Amino acid sequence: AALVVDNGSGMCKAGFAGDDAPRAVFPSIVGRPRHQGVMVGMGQKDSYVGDEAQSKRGILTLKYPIEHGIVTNWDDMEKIWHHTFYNELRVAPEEHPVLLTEAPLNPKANREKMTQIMFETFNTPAMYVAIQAVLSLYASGRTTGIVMDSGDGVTHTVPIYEGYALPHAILRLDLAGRDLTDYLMKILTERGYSFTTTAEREIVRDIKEKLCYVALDFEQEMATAASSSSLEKSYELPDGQVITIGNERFRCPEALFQPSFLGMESCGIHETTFNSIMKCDVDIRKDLYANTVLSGGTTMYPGIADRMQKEITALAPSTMKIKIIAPPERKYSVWIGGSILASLSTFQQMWISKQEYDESGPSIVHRKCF
Amino acid sequence: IANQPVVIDNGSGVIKAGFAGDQIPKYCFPNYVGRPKHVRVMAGALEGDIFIGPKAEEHRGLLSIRYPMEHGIVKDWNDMERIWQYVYSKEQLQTFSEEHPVLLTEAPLNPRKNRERAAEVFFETFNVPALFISMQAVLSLYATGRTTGVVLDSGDGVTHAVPIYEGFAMPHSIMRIDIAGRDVSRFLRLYLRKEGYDFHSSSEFEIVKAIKERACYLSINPQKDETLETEKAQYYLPDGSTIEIGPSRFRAPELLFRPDLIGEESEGIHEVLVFAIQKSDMDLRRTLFSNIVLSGGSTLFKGFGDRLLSEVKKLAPKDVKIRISAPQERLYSTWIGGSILASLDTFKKMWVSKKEYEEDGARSIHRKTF
Amino acid sequence: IANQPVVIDNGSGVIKAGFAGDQIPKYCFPNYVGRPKHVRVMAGALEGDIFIGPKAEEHRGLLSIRYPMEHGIVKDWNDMERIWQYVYSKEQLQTFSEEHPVLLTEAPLNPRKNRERAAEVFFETFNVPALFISMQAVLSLYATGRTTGVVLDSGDGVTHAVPIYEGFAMPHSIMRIDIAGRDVSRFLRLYLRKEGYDFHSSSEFEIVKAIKERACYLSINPQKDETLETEKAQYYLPDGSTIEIGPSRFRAPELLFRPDLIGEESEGIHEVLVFAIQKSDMDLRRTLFSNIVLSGGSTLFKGFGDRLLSEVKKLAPKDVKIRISAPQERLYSTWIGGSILASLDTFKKMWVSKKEYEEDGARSIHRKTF
Amino acid sequence: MADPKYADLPGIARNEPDVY
Repeated sequence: AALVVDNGSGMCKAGFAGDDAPRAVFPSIVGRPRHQGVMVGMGQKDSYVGDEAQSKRGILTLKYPIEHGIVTNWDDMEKIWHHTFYNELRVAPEEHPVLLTEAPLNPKANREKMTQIMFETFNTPAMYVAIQAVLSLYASGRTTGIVMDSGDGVTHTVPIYEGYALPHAILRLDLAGRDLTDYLMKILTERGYSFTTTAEREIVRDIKEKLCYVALDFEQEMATAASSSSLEKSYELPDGQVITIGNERFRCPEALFQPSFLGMESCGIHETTFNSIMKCDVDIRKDLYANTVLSGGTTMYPGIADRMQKEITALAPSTMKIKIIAPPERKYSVWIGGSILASLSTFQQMWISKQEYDESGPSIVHRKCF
Repeated sequence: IANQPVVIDNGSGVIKAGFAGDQIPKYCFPNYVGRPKHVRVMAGALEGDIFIGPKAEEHRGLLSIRYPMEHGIVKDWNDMERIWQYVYSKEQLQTFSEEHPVLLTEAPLNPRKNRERAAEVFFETFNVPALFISMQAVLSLYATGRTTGVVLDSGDGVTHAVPIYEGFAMPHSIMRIDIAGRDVSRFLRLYLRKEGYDFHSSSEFEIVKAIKERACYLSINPQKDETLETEKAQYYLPDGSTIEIGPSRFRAPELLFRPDLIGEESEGIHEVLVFAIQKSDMDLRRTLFSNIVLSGGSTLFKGFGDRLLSEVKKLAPKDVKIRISAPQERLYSTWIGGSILASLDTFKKMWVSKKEYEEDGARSIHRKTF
Repeated sequence: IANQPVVIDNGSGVIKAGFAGDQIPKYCFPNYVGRPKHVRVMAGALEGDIFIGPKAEEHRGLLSIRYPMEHGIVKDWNDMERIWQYVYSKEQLQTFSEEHPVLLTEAPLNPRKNRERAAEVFFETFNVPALFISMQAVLSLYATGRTTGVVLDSGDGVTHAVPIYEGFAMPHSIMRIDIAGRDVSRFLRLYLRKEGYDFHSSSEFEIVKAIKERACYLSINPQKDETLETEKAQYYLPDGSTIEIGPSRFRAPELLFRPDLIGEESEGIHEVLVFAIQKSDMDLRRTLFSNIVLSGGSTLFKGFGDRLLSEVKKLAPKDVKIRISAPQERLYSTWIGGSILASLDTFKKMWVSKKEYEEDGARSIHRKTF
Repeated sequence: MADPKYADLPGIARNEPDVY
């Protein structure tokens, strides 16, 4: 009946309500070609979208519409929605309701503009905007627990206890997968593997997904890298060329735990989660320590849950029992939560309608959200 | 309609409940209404929006707690109606208000308007067959089995001393103060902020009570303890962060003896006990000195009775046998005597029936109590 | 050794210094320690690597600013020692610490450990002959010339109302809340991210303070301003890029009156002013209402004094003469009174001498301040 | 007996010694 559409900054995920996993999965990209006066043969698309842009990557200027969970170009975001509904899902938006997701502490105008596009342009019967962390917690099954959500757009934390979100203890963070990908691309240039153009941005992204892992101890990993060359793995590109890097596997995702490398002057993901828990009430800290949930693609590095356990225990008192909930399906946890929320019978009375939107306007969504 | 009557022992700190002819109250829980601070975004949360009893004790951090009674005087009448409804409801008693007669309790010399409005609640909103209101001192002596006795009690709200002699309560010898356990806990909180560790929220306030219950003692000589340097004992929170209490643990209960510390010139516990014996007649004084009974929670401090003896030795006439008695069950002494009073056959004569209340009104309730 | 004594008006936001008997403090600079983010490659650069005062204000963007003092409680003691050393150095005062006595200032109801550590710094690291710690309320009344009146103050750290009647400060009626200018500036930043124009860096944080100082106002009726739609007035940043502020300008300083917005159940300024008057004895209340003195920078919002009076009219008893007075120099109120107090001949009796500290220790400082 | 709060070793009472 209802459609769930997790508009992620990287991978735009979408499908149906009451499902195990999403059908439509693709990178939210809109590649426009090299505009030269020379002609093109047997016709082509003026602006590609999704997997088509990824396939024909070499030529196209890959521009993401969402930057840090914030929609910059709205015409680009409108084309991706259109690509999700008609091409991938093969179903009109007028029949099915549409669950959407944004990160917490976003601009207030973005929900209003997102909702305006759904009702005016797409003619949706009913829509809703949920917090990503709330859905990630709902996919995991627990009512209680903090959610250290981390995608390519935005890392953020939302502490919740017994089905009561703590909006003032929320802490949004500028560090994310895209900033890690840019950092890996820079340190690759330092060892003679220069990647300037946006076509190579996806190759270094794919290198980041495969090889990189979170260090248990950084100074120890740096010492072993200098001594031995067993850690130095090789990755072959789409092209037959193959490259080898030693230091850059553990050093790339260390930027999460040490933002000083990127030049952000912010708290690391390990202590940002701690600072979120300390901002909550003193009586409900034990359960937040016990249910330290992870979600998103930036939590898919091997050994990240072990590093979070080391750092949070180091920050917190010795008496506390720290525990990180790190499921196998944490990459697609936000969408799974939306599918379970859409499947419930209580959610049928929580939708916005066309008549309610015509009466109120875009400002009705802020009341419905939280 | 003479079913097994209910014994509701009221009080600002704790509210005891149960049936007549029992050894100990089965239903003891703290007297406050808890309502959630935060927003409930996620479904499957703690329903009701009003938390009383063990749910409120379990989920403190969510709830903005507020005490309905201050100094044995209910300020918020809607909150006490909800608590008395919760007492009767299926979560505690599992019985109707229509079946059983009610035994209510109040501190002496309280506002008569509050006693009238209490009766109005039990007769109109609840449909009670018969109500009876009684004193704390008379009930404490019922539990011990005595008739002669000065009852120095110290609850959360009120401290007072009613001198009874062979079943003759002297109303004009009653000495009362509005300085008690809550003010000592509030005074301890103020000291802890001066030490360093700040507590401000209402859920966060009950941690200070738990510190006061556990780690506090009364020094026999306070000037000697001042001149000496303390050891600074530790305490663990529900969070796990350690707190060095210091001299605030011994200086906190000095509010009971020196009420000039809070900045409110009253008599004090020891002076109230002496003044109650002095205001009574000449021949009754020596019997009243021999029978001094203790009750309430703020008599449970370490070295309380030892210091209360020494203060009586300082004030009272020389070469007189002082005996400050104090049963094992001091906290439930008032409830036990009510259960004993309810079980006796004379109880039927003392109460105010619903028919008598409908005919006369408030005047009949004022006549039957005294 | 009785030289012209130094006044050091301590504060979280701003620190003000000079000598006794002066009309206005000559040396007003912000209380923080800027340290450079970027690496210094080229020679002939800014030397020292620890920036305090006008150099730090001039070169914001280079320096990672961090405040040592939060809520009148120094966390980073090494930074405050460097600030006090910078005050005494040739860049500001051009004097030795050994010659002059010191008048330090602190907020009421602070941690006593900070007061001892403050004294240790002045007596041992600096070699001060005599030190004296005083309250902000008592000094503000010295500046005006009065003895009676409540002193409502609101700087960057603390908001506290001290009722003083004819040279008698009542310590048990001193109300305090940690909801001052810094929390308002932090709440404004969070609102500007909701508007769209996000700020994250520490040098970039002081732009929000400049926005808070310039373009903000406290409305009389907040519900009426919520129903009406704002005009979205502009403000130009130090760069040049314009910012449409919107409803974030007026809802930001509402935090001072409504502390539930940030997520911390406290009194608020208007409740603290009433509560301080109500905690005092009956006969002094009407004189305390007639004499209300404002102070600090967070009382300088547009329509603040008008809102304070409306809130006092709502809470306080009817038909009572309310009068909220203030000095012309509200920021320099506490320093001028200290300079007056220092220049008095009695000041010699009040202070803690170096010899007295070496003999007794912390006890003599706790005996002389209060 | 059953219930949360009790005091162990205070004694029932504190009494002054009886002289002749």
